[PDB]
Amino acid sequence: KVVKNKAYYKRFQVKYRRRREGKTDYHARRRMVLQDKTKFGTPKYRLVVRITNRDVIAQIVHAKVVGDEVVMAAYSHELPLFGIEHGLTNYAAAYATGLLVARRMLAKLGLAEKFVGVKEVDGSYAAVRTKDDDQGDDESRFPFKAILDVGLARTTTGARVFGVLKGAVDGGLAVPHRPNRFPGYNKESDALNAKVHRDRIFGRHVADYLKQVREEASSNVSPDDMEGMYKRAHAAIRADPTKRRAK
Amino acid sequence: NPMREIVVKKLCINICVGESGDRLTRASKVLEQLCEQTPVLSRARLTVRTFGIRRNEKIAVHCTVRGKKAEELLEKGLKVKEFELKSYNFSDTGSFGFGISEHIDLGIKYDPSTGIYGMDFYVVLGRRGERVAHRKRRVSRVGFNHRVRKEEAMKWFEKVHDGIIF
Amino acid sequence: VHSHGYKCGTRHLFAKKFRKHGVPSVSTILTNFKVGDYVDVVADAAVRAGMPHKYYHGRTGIVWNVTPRGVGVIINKPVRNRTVRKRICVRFEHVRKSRCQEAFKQKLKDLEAFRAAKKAGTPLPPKKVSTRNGGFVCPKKVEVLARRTADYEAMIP
RNA sequence: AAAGCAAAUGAUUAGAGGGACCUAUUCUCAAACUUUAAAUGUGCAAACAACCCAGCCUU
RNA sequence: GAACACAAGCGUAAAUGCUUGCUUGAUUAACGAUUUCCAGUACGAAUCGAGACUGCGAAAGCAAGGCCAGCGAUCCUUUGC
RNA sequence: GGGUACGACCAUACUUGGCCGAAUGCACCAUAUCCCGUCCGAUUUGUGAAGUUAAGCGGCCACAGGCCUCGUUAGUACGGCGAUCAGUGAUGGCGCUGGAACCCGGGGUGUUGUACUCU
Ligand SMILES: [Mg+2]
Ligand SMILES: [Mg+2]
Ligand SMILES: [Mg+2]
Ligand SMILES: [Mg+2]
Ligand SMILES: [Mg+2]
Ligand SMILES: [Mg+2]
Ligand SMILES: [Mg+2]
Ligand SMILES: [Mg+2]
Ligand SMILES: [Mg+2]
Repeated sequence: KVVKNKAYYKRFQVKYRRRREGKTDYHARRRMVLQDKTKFGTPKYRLVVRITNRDVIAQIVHAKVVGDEVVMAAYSHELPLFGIEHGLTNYAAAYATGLLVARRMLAKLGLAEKFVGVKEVDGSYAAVRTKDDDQGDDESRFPFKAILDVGLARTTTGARVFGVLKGAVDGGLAVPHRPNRFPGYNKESDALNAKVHRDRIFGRHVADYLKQVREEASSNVSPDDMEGMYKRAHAAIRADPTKRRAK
Repeated sequence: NPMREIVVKKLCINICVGESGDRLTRASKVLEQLCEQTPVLSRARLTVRTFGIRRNEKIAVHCTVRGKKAEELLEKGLKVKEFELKSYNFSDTGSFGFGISEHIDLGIKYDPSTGIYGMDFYVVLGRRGERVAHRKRRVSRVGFNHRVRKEEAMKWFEKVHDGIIF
Repeated sequence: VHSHGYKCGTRHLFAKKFRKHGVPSVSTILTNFKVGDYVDVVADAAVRAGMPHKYYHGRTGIVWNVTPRGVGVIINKPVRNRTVRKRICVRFEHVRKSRCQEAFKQKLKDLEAFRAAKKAGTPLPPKKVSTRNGGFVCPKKVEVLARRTADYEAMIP
């Protein structure tokens, strides 16, 4: 018996193009672009984070009927312009690219002088001040806002997508979030370990693995300074976010 | 092409006993012994008076193995069947299987408590790059020529170890 | 036994079109509505929340109130010897913007452009000429039609 | 309404190519079947308590 | 072409279906407005809101029962604040 | 002349087979100390570059199916209004007017927005 006969093709209804290609989850997309009708089409921004086999992409997008409009994208392959030329896909790299896009967005908006964000890097939740979450005062200027979008990625504790989120938050952007997914979080005591989070941010785990690899290489470039240029790269990014590779 | 070769993906062992009592418990011990890996139980679907089983009742126990242990376990089974098979054992999908009647013959010290059981061996073969049909994002279909067919299956078998009777 | 439930006759009315099933798209979500606009009320049949009664399907009215996920519309309905202005509340998925006034607005814009061209001295486009007047008709050839008796044998199945 | 069953659901006649079976056809149908789809209908608009254009105030 | 407690229709595929994890939005809700029957009365059911305290989520968001059938005036008794 | 990310319309974009694919990229791909999750690192999660266009992807083709469009079917089927119209009836044509559907035939097989980019 043949099921794919002529009548089968007549009645077939094709799915959406980006659903056939397995790129867009429209069930989550509809809830993400939805906005209150009382606000008559006031802009709403998304923070799109995508990770390939060799690069990390962070974009700020505003949705329109004619097609989505992208403002101030950033890619992890521009890091060698600042002093990071290895890995480019680990947790440390994800933090750096999130910081770079936040500074670029703020500079373009002309608000980088204010909203400088935190400078000392540590794993601490703090909180995000939005219009619906005054966090006390409500008269000071409100920070620029965006909502995180992860697509089809699996959300687990210690995922690199949340590393991009932490970098953007520390850059000065206001993105609503909770510490439940940061690598140092323990769910049984519902607590977060600052030391664990900051270690992964500066790539402590990578150095230990690289060191151990060298030892096992014996009897079958150098660690202990990763925090060195990672801090130096942060200062360079906070100094000149707009510099790029021209050709 | 270097990655057009045929490799063994996984080997699945299944023990289909009736009842849901100590017989099942002992069979699980035997399987986890030979498999050095935790097995899982299976439950029926319908209720059959002829077979004397009810819906969603523990019946069988099985496990799957990938890697070197899969390779050596396969070798032991073929040794029991003296590397001799039949023509009607390979599917057009590109897989084949067989079955031993006594679990003693694999080289396991008999224990007077567990008893003697029989098992089923199934081997799945495929080339490298089938993950396109299993990844979460941008799932597609493997190419037709890239798929493994039955004729290449026996040729692979004879290459490593012959002895197929048509 | 007909029964007068809330949807007593909507087998074909509340059904999607052939090869057109699904939920509302993104362009429907970003419509935006304002008080005083003209909208059409049509049920979507895939969103059960906030569906209007079957009488108001395919009716046009004016919006009077906007809520975070709803729109209030004023619709005329005749009762006995008068017509009542009913107010209904629906979700934004069941309303579409109406094009019932676009011809009137275009005419007003054209008249405004006419005044601006005249006062700025711009030449005006030339007037269209009706074809209902007379004229000369010179044909290359004239055919005849005379019921050529092959049609009589033609209409036999 | 019409049309269709060489399109989904339901009913149904007979040959043919590879006793059931499969493929493509074929006779004949539907108030509680339908891809398609009229005529007659039905809602809104066709200006002054209004619409533009400019500048201005308030929350 | 399955399922969605039950009659039927409509609807639904990274779901409105199945499994699993955590929960009590089946609470309160200042006499807000509206639809269906219709006298434009009541009753039942349902739709769009505002305020409190919450649940699940990284978030946008969803939820004040199980979509549409499953119910009851005056007087009297009885409970809560 | 192209690639990637995010999209709008949602088959002229789908299904089957064959052939080709310069670069950037996208992939397949190596492995489990740590985060994390499984009967099984298959999927999922964390860290690398050893190989390869085989597949995925893009482009082209097919007396290919489907889909889209224009004709034909056809002023046919059906309809509104009229008659002291025809006919035993069943029904039908006429006057003023509106007007279909499948089969079949010709053609076609995605358009396009924002940003970073390769020749
Ligand atoms: Mg999701
Ligand atoms: Mg009807
Ligand atoms: Mg309809
Ligand atoms: Mg009929
Ligand atoms: Mg879901
Ligand atoms: Mg009810
Ligand atoms: Mg509330
Ligand atoms: Mg409800
Ligand atoms: Mg008369």
